Amino acid sequence: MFSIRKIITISDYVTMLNIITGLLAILLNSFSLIYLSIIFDSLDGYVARKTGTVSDFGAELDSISDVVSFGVAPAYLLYNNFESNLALISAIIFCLCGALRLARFGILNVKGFIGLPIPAGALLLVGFCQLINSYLINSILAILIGLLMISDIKYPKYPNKIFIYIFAVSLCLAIVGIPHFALMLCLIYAIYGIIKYIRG
Amino acid sequence: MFSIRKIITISDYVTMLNIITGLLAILLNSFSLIYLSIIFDSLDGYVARKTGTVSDFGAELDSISDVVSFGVAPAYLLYNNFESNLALISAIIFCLCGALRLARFGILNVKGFIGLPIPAGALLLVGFCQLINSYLINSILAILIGLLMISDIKYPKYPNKIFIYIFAVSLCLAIVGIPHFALMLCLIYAIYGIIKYIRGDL
Ligand SMILES: CCCCCCCC/C=C/CCCCCCCC(=O)OC[C@H](O)CO
Ligand SMILES: CCCCCCCC/C=C/CCCCCCCC(=O)OC[C@H](O)CO
Ligand SMILES: CCCCCCCC/C=C/CCCCCCCC(=O)OC[C@H](O)CO
Ligand SMILES: CCCCCCCC/C=C\CCCCCCCC(=O)OC[C@H](O)CO
Ligand SMILES: CCCCCCCC/C=C\CCCCCCCC(=O)OC[C@H](O)CO
Ligand SMILES: CCCCCCCC/C=C\CCCCCCCC(=O)OC[C@H](O)CO
Ligand SMILES: [Ca+2]
Ligand SMILES: [Ca+2]
Ligand SMILES: [Cl-]
Ligand SMILES: [Cl-]
Ligand SMILES: [Cl-]
Ligand SMILES: [Cl-]
Ligand SMILES: [Mg+2]
Ligand SMILES: [Mg+2]
Ligand code: NA
Ligand code: NA
Repeated sequence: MFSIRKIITISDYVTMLNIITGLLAILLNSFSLIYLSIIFDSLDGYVARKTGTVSDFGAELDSISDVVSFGVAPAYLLYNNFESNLALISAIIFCLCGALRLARFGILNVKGFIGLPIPAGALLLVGFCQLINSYLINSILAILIGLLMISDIKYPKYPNKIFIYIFAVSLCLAIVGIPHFALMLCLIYAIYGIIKYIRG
Repeated sequence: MFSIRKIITISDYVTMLNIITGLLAILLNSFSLIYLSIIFDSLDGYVARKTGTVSDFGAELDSISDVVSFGVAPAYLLYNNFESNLALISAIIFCLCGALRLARFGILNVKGFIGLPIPAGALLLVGFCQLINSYLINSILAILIGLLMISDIKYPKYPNKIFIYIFAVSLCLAIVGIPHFALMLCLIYAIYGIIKYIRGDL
């Protein structure tokens, strides 16, 4: 008897792949698997709305996967690959800002985002932890990226299919070892949110 | 810039504390911080009802803290301290069964618990990881607990002061290195559900 098998759907199958990849990045110390987790997290919602398998269980499961993949894993990667007392303070602040902004997203039903979304925060931190070899610098970004995440800066979701693929190609290049394009499209998407907010 | 400061209550800070210790358990590779997490997870609720700060922003943050403290960390503490191709396969199944039953707990407003609760499943795996020094036994227990956590075995929630006090007393003993009493309680509480699932229906 496992009645939980009744509410599991095809979209939840992709979400569990997103959980596995996020937890595997923690266990295997892989920055690359975080890039695979962004591909999954940007797809399972599209997969849900395509097969009609949208559910509150899948929505809750969608954010549980964000916790593992884009909240704990990037904080772990930052500390495990930059062992310091500065980085430990920053990994905590980064993870707490992820939990807080995911608790806000859980009670909201808006098209866009309130504050920088947690996948864009992970891609920034992880991509910065892959290109910069600095305990001090990467710790300041994590705190900066964290404060962006619990802010009121509105960000657009526009999950139109071409936008996902364009984002995903850079993630495919990021997985194989060139995150410069994944990081370029993220820093542009980040400051774009700033300007549209400061402009009004 | 931070309208999140308006919706954060005093009980949320106890949840913020449970996130810090659960994450410090992963980073510092600490079995003891999981036991301190189970105490925090028992009180952030209690504070919320006691101080009337029950909120959907706090219920969300409550589930988020369970993933870090009792989903990822027991899986990490298992694989890290028992590195093998198999503690990897079991820690994945454990953390996956935790996410499935936490996503079900979110859609359900039932009085008790459907399946073994994730703090109890974590304590069982964590307490066993401290007592049994075997890649094999701890990997199987993760399977059995994981299957228990996604099962339909109804587990009761009786969060009164006296009950929370007894469990937290043993958890303090687990914090300082004697987890045999929180382990014995969690074994009794786990099998108690299997008996009541078997003995009666309604
Ligand atoms: C309001 C704030 C409340 C916050 C309350 C939570 C307190 C956080 C405790 C952290 C202890 C961390 C233990 C430090 C372990 C450091 C291990 C280490 O590696 O440091 C050595 C260095 O990296 C070699 O160069
Ligand atoms: C309540 C939560 C806040 C945290 C409360 C604790 C405050 C931390 C104080 C540290 C100073 C202790 C004196 C040691 C000086 C720092 C040592 C150091 O900076 O590095 C270590 C050295 O490099 C070898 O690893
Ligand atoms: C229903 C069947 C499922 C449940 C069956 C599993 C329960 C069996 C008990 C296991 C713990 C016994 C541990 C025996 C050894 C403990 C003493 C010891 O060596 O501890 C090491 C030391 O504490 C290092 O810190
Ligand atoms: C898994 C992707 C599935 C899609 C297939 C696409 C091809 C790319 C495959 C593997 C990329 C390499 C993975 C990198 C694994 C490295 C593990 C690690 O330990 O990371 C070291 C890092 O440098 C910390 O310092
Ligand atoms: C469009 C005409 C009007 C604007 C004209 C201005 C030129 C803008 C274009 C590029 C600027 C360079 C931006 C940074 C590009 C870095 C690309 C790179 O170096 O990637 C190498 C790869 O990562 C190996 O590992
Ligand atoms: C049904 C679940 C499948 C698993 C079966 C559960 C029942 C096994 C009970 C105890 C095993 C303890 C024996 C294995 C460990 C030796 C005892 C021990 O931990 O000693 C400490 C170690 O030698 C130094 O740290
Ligand atoms: Ca998603
Ligand atoms: Ca709680
Ligand atoms: Cl949001
Ligand atoms: Cl988010
Ligand atoms: Cl439940
Ligand atoms: Cl639970
Ligand atoms: Mg997700
Ligand atoms: Mg919790
Ligand atoms: Na779904
Ligand atoms: Na609250």
